[PDB]
Amino acid sequence: VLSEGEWQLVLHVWAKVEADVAGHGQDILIRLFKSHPETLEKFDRFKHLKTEAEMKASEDLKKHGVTVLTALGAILKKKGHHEAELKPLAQSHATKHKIPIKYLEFISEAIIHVLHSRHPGNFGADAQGAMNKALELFRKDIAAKYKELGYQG
Ligand code: HEM
Ligand SMILES: [Cl-]
Ligand SMILES: [Cl-]
Ligand SMILES: [Cl-]
Ligand SMILES: [Cl-]
Ligand SMILES: [Cl-]
Repeated sequence: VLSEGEWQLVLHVWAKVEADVAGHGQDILIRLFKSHPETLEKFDRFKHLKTEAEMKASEDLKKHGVTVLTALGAILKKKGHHEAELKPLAQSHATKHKIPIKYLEFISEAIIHVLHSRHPGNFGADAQGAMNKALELFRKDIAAKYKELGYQG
């Protein structure tokens, strides 16, 4: 459980993110794909983009970044009461997409990296610790779900 003050820290940076969801989403996916190229394999629609320049030019890649950040944002804004949101998310990612927990760790690092880079005034040690905690809670809950659904992780 996060404290109210830790949630405030998360939601105050998140409100910066939402001034430009598309640019943020783009940076985060590209950071992910270049830090850990193997995750690109999970996307049959992206696995075919070869350079950062190509990633930057893809409109579907940008549209997908917005889908990810909007879904994560709706979860973060529940302040821990997110079970109804996780259920459909857990099902499609365990069954259809088959995404390992380890890759959720990856994108979590990408997210933290980009917020630190684009919002240092709002992402000091305290707020980064709060975001980490909030993301660990998300990954923990989706893992418990993965197992109920029959998926290893
Ligand atoms: C922050 C964590 C993530 C969130 C909130 C998220 C959210 C979503 C959402 C909302 C969709 C569309 C609806 C659905 O399929 O359920 C989706 C599709 C998808 N996601 Fe995730 N995702 C996350 C992480 C990942 C990771 C780490 C991978 C793999 C490297 C991944 C791979 C995919 C794929 C392959 C699809 C289908 C691709 C397509 O649009 O054809 N996601 N995701
Ligand atoms: Cl504001
Ligand atoms: Cl192909
Ligand atoms: Cl090709
Ligand atoms: Cl460019
Ligand atoms: Cl299926």
